[PDB]
Amino acid sequence: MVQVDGGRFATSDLNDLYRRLINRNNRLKKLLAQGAPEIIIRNEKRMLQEAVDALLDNGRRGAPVTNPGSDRPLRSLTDILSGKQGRFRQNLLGKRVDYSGRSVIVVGPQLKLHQCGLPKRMALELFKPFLLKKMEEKGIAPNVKAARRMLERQRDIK
Amino acid sequence: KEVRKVRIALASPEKIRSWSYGEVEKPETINYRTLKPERDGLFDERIFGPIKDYECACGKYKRQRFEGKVCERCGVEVTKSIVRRYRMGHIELATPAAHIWFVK
Amino acid sequence: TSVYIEDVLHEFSTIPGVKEDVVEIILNLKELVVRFLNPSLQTVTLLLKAEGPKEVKARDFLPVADVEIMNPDLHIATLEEGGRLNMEVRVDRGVGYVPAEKHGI
Amino acid sequence: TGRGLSFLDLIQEGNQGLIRAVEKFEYKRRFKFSTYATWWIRQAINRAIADQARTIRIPVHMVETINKLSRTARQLQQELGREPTYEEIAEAMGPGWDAKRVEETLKIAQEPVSLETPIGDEKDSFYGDFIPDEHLPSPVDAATQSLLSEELEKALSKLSEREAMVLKLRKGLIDGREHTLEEVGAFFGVTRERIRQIENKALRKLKYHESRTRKLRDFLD
Amino acid sequence: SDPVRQYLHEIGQV
Amino acid sequence: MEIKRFGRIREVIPLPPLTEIQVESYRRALQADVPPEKRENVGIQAAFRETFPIEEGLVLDFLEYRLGEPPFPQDECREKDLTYQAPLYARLQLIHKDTGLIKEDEVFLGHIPLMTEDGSFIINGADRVIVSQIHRSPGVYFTPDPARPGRYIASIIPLPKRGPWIDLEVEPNGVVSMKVNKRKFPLVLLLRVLGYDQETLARELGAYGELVQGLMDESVFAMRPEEALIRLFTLLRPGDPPKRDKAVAYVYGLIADPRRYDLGEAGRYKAEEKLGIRLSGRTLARFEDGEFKDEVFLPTLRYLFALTAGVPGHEVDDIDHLGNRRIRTVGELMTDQFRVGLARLARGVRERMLMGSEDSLTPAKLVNSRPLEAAIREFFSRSQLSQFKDETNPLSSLRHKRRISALGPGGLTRERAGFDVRDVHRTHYGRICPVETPEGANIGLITSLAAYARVDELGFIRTPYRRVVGGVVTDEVVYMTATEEDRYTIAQANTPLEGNRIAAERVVARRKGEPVIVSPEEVEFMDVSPKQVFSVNTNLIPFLEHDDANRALMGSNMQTQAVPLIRAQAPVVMTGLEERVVRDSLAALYAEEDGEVAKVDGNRIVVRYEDGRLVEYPLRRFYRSNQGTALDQRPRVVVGQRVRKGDLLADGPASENGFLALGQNVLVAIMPFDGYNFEDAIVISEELLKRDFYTSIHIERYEIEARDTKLGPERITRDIPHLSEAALRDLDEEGVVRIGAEVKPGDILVGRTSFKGESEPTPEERLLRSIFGEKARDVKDTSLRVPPGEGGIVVRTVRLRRGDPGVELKPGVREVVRVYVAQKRKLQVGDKLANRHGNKGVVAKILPVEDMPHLPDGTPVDVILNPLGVPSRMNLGQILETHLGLAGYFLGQRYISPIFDGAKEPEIKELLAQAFEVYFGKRKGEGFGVDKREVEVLRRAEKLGLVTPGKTPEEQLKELFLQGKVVLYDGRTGEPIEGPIVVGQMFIMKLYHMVEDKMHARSTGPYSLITQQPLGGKAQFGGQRFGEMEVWALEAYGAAHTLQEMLTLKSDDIEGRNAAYEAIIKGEDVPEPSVPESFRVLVKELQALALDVQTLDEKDNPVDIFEGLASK
DNA sequence: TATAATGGGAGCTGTCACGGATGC
DNA sequence: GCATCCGTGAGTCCAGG
Ligand SMILES: [Mg+2]
Ligand SMILES: [Zn+2]
Repeated sequence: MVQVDGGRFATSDLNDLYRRLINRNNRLKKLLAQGAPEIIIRNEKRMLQEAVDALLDNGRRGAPVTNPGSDRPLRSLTDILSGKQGRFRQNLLGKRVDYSGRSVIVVGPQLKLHQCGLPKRMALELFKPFLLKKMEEKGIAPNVKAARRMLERQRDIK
Repeated sequence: KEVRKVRIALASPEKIRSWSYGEVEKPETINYRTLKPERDGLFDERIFGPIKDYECACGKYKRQRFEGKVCERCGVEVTKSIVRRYRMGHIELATPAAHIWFVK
Repeated sequence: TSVYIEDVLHEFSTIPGVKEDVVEIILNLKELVVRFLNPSLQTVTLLLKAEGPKEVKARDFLPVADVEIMNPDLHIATLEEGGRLNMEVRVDRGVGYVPAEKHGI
Repeated sequence: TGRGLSFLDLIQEGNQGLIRAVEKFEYKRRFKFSTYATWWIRQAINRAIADQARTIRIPVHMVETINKLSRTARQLQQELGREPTYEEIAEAMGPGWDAKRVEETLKIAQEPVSLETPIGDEKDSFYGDFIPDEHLPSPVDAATQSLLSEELEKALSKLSEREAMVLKLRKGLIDGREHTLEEVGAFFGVTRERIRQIENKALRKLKYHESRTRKLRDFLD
Repeated sequence: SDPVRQYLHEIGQV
Repeated sequence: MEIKRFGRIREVIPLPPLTEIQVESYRRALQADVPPEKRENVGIQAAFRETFPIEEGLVLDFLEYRLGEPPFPQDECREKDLTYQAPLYARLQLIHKDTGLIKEDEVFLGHIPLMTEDGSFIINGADRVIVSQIHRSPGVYFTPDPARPGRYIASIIPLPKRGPWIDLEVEPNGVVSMKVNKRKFPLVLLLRVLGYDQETLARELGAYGELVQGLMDESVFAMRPEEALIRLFTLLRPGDPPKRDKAVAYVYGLIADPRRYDLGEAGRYKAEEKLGIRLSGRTLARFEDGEFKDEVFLPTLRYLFALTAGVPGHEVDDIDHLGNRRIRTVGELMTDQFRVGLARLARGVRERMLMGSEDSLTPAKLVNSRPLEAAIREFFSRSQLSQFKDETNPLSSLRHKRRISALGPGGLTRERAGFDVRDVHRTHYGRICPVETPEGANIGLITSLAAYARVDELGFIRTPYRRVVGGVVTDEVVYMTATEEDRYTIAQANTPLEGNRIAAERVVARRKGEPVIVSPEEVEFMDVSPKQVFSVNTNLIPFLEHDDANRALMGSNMQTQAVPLIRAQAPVVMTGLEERVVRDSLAALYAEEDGEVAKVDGNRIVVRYEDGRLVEYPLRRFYRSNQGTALDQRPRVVVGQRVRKGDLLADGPASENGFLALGQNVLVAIMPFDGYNFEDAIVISEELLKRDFYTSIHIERYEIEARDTKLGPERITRDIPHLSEAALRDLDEEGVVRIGAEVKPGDILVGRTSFKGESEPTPEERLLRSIFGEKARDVKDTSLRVPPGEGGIVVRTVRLRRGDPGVELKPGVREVVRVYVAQKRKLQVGDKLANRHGNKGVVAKILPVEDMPHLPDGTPVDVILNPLGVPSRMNLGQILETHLGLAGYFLGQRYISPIFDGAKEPEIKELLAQAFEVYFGKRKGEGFGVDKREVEVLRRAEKLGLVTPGKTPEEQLKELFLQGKVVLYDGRTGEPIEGPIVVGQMFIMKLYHMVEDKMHARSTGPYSLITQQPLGGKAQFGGQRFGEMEVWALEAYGAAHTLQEMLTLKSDDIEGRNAAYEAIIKGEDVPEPSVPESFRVLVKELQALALDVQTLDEKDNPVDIFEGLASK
């Protein structure tokens, strides 16, 4: 349950699934204590099964659960694990990675075979901790943090 | 020690409860007025762990000097908030429920 | 190398009473040919004040000594009834091609 | 239906209503059962709708206030030909209500939104994929705290171990808590005036070393 | 298969 | 300069209004200019008439509706992020059945969005376009059974979401089955329900061998219609009480209920045509006098059996024929959603009718507008067909409005689409363009409206054809559907015409799309134009006949993507279209009536017409587009100019004196160059930048909110802690950057301070505070700064505040500050250039002017394209365009070469000859003989069989020139190219994809919440995905530590990544990485799945990868 | 808290192709 | 012994909005 920039809240679908579960479990415990008829306890029991079903693999059996005012099935634990976007092939056979960049390729025929043309800007950010270290080595800055401050703005760069 | 195998096996309800740090009794998220977790709800710092490192919910214990200490007033152990990503809870069901994976 | 116009804060403006946008006016002013008769001279700030129904050309610049406009018929602006214009352009010696984004004058 | 809760959830709350009504019904009043049951059934369904339909749960009276404010604004718009401002609603709502209060009540009613709500036609795009994590510190932050801790040690070592220790206690860089002068003096075996005085001179020597070397200014932000 | 049809049947029993 | 035009084809009719597919559809749907009693039962009128009246008791009936006026005009909506929309009132009357009491009022439903003059919309302040949709027309189709070769599936299809698709099949056992809602039951049963006794079915289907016998089930005629109806209902609703009135309700609502079931007006017409019958309504059966009366079912059964036996006059239906595929324009999509919202409003009506005081009920209390509002809002905001408008350049918008998606609600999903869907059917001829489409996943689905094409009343695309009686081509021009034109021999628009007679003895024509040679006695119609066969973008490509389709496509598409240049130019080779497109896209300002010009200015143009009246036109000046291109207009007339009706008063974006200026005409040499034009890269002259060619203006919008908080207000102030006047130089006292300052990356645009969250100063902080003696301030700098690699000159500040008039923002925010920052973009290394023939590539090298290949007279070429592209890509049109470009360069004129009716090589040669005389007799008169280098190249070209040997140097240079080749002198050496080189004037465009917008790089940045991996995207200062296949790469290399660095130190690994950055800024080697946080998340997400996941050493004894924090 | 009220409504329509478990 | 029904899968990265 995260407060995004605007102050409004984002949340996960696993929350609404678990809540469904606790509500059907609590209502069941209370219909039991109050001695409710059979037919009713049967219905609460069935609905509770289906709430556990939806939390673990929503849409696996019968209907898929949705949030009100949307036809969009909720992300169950199974849909998190399994799938082209599921955790396995989304964050453990491939990840996003620090120290990377990207730009447009241009032919450089003056390069040797073992060479590439890399802009100054991409190079200053891709090598940035090194740049602070060696900026401290030579006199260019007192310490790491002063070097990072100096590269923060473009016009300060010398 | 060095990891050498990874095992996967069924969890017993005894084992589940052994993971769980507390039953989630109430389907409450956070209080609409303070934006803080509701006791025995899905984000209860009493179960899952503190939200600020080394500081308890109510505020009696804010420092690292207390570690493993549970506040008597609010019941939140004082450790690192990283634990909210690692601590299982549980929901104890009235009727047993099958696990659709081993059904469907 | 530089233009200041009165009541113009930046290049993407339009002056009321003037058909041309500032961008176009700098495109015209680039083509100005300004001859320095004195070799000591490095830099000149030409003034231009004009108004009324009139097609300002490069002759309308207030002339300076040791300075000669080699294309006085060069069109610059088309001014309308009540439309005014008060420029101060700075013109320098130099070599080759020095983009605006570099010389920052 | 269409009010936050599943049909079947709604029926089971109506069933709790039926139970209250059976246990409270008086045949002697000669009324049919349906008449008295319908009251407790409606009661139960409305209490459930007001108690569960919101992820972030809002007390019953407040939900009723929010809904009243809804219907007010709807009347106001259905007569104005347009939406109402906060001020028109604070009028038609009644006294005690100013525009500010309408605003804050709305800001409280703001439901959370899903992290899995897509942005694009493709499934490559969720809404969580744009929210950073402002809790776990950045490596820049942690490294800066490390360089701060080390430079603080470097400037503390130019002090004698007594004055370094007095300061490391009176601020709490050791054990996590800051002490009173009586504790630092009953530890060092010295008066509270004397331990406060060697804290003074420790701070003064640190201020002089800092006017000279300037190794700590960059961490004051 | 459709829980609310099933429950409407169980109810139409009594 | 003169504009000389080729071609002989006399196109009778002009291109119809090129946004009428939008404007006429919405006009049809709204009828906001029709007196209400004159409205027809269509559009939102018909939606009302469907949803109302509303019974049960009480009765609420619809009288009429009316649309008001916008509460804000178009530009003001755009500024304040509002929607352009008219208030919608409807008049209703409540009637009590018994009492008779009538209460009548005008309930206010909310607002309907209005469509701007150019056929677009403004939703939440952005321009958007509703793209038309293509789907299978309603009606009856017989398509063969793919398994059973002699048996056929009949199918009955309504409008989308207006009834279920119904199937009838002749089964292997002989009984005719009907499928609906996926239930297969004997049609016999529904026939009985309809009243059919074995008498009528026998005398109607007896003609067929045994097919009626499988319909003979005595146990069905043994029961009455009521008994058959309860039998069918038990078939269709297992486990539902077979109440008689409930079964009548359900089966009426399935088949006969016009409120629920609806073929189109088109589905209805096409059923009448296919089945040889008439329909009284748009349903399959009726409820009359208490029973069910057939309309469609017996005809469909009759046709199916007749096709199954083999009687003549019955065919299968081609389902991708454009006679059976129809367009749903904007009005139909919007009206559909309006019907949905209305239906919800009626469910709310009946709900409020049961409960609540049965006496004091007005319409105001009965109608809840909200459902309807949210339906319409939603369609215009998150529908797949509500696309963000493309205003790159004016042609982009004009083509957007004329797209056709097959996708969208109720059509196809990706990979629900086969081949036959995307094939270009024979019936696309004249309707849907066969080149313009996407290259990639959506190919064949998003398509484009042919130019002469228009959508008729029933939703079919129609094309014009001239009527040819006895080989006399009249001027009567007839717009046809596919199924209409399928009955006419239709000759091409190139067949020779001595006046109005077809002059050839043998003629090229089409019979049902098939090509056939044919006499003028047999010719019935003739194509209007060649322009008629292609979309607008493809009609903008001259010399198209010489272009393989594959690269004609990218030419087409990239024309959409041309940035407006400050100095844009109409091509030197045009097609006869570049003016219509400026005129219809509504970019350029025109003259309404004959009149003289009053006042001309950089912001206004006042005109005195023949009416005497003064009309002032304001000019859109430096406004920002959807895609950040600058959209402004410029005055093209001067004070007092007498201008006739339709004369040009102002040039818009990418418009040169009313012509479509999507780029520049540059001077081009087609020869390799040192590798700098290897593999479609491009080399340009620094004098391109000198004379400000390929230079655009782009304005980026930056925005910030200041909102109220539980810790205090975020406030917009100049007073920002720990900052110098160096930092606050160009910020005013409010904290807002001044108009006209230069902002570089890291510059504060708006100074915002927020109260610090409750912070426990870690002991280090307390001691540093005590050493310096400065209180920790209460707020922190949160100012809007300039992102990496952006910046420019500030040209606007919009500051909206709460507490200021007219301004009320979303709940919680105190104020919004928009900063509009513009930049004049020159052309740089990495920017993408392209031509109209498919040739695209990136600028790889900008050589100074003294290195450029130059001509004998000293003129340097502008761009050096590599010939190696041309052969592979079979797009020879650009070669011809370059030749005619040369001719026009020296003659100093432009040309108009119509597509398929253009300039031919002989005429290009005449022009080239004239130009050579201008080129070279200049030289002979100026007193210069044939240079030595021209000799060397001439001997070369002689050994190349390019000249005839022995002719004089002038004779031979003229010979070469006529081949579009000239002598060129390597600017570096002085020496001529070993041989002659093609040189000409070419239309090259700057595509939108500029390197300034794509260069991105991160050391470390923000991470994700659950995974703690970096975000993706430039805007988020993201990381680059290292997909599976990259891991496979690093694997096949065995770069194990490089791989493990990707998988831990640079992502997921939190302790390791923090230690890495420390080690680097320190000077130490990076630490051995530890367990990546995402594997912890996998652990825990499998626990939640009730699965123990255990990390073990070789002793099969657990390993705690959570370091105690999960064990109690 | 007391006339009496007693079984819901969507559905959604143009993939294609396998493997592998279940009925005459 | 064959159909028959079920679920499961269907290329990479990048931008916007
Ligand atoms: Mg009030
Ligand atoms: Zn506590």
